Amino acid sequence: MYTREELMEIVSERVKKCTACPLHLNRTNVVVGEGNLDTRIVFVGEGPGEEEDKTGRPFVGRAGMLLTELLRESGIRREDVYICNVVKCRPPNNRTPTPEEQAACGHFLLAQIEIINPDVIVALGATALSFFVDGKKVSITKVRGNPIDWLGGKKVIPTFHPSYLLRNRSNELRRIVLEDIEKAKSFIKK
Ligand code: SF4
Repeated sequence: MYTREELMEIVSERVKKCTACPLHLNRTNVVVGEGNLDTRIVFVGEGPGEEEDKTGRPFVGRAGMLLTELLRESGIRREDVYICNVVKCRPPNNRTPTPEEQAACGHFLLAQIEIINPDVIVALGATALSFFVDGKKVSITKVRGNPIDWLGGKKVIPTFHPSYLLRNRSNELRRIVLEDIEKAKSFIKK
């Protein structure tokens, strides 16, 4: 009938045609998401930066290369998981997407999670976290590392966005994010 791959391609073609928010006027390429459609763990960030926009691929700039290393140090190959964002189009000057933009784009993310049907989601940063708590503004610093019970018994573990760890190179902060990723892994089923 229809495979996960075909469903994801339908999402991708709809994203490419999307003009539901002002971000479509700014982006060079939409950035849908990448990796393993049978992952039990999905990583979700905010939205594309410059290198993402140029390539159509998520987490390929500086924050993304850091993410690759966090995953490696957590025993995870990027190819084996799925990585995406709340918004699909790069905002002008890489500004934070507005709540209205996040709301317009969010149905695509919900569709990607429905297709993959993971056990656990790692929400990287405040925008991603907001998505999984009905759009509420909530401090990542205050709630990071605490699992959230989301739809269908899926667990969401919020942590810092890798951008933050670009600016603050402390070992303690890195160890905290690695502990959050390991807590995420512990919710993947047998
Ligand atoms: S950011 Fe999302 S809702 Fe906005 S135009 Fe791009 S694909 Fe559409």
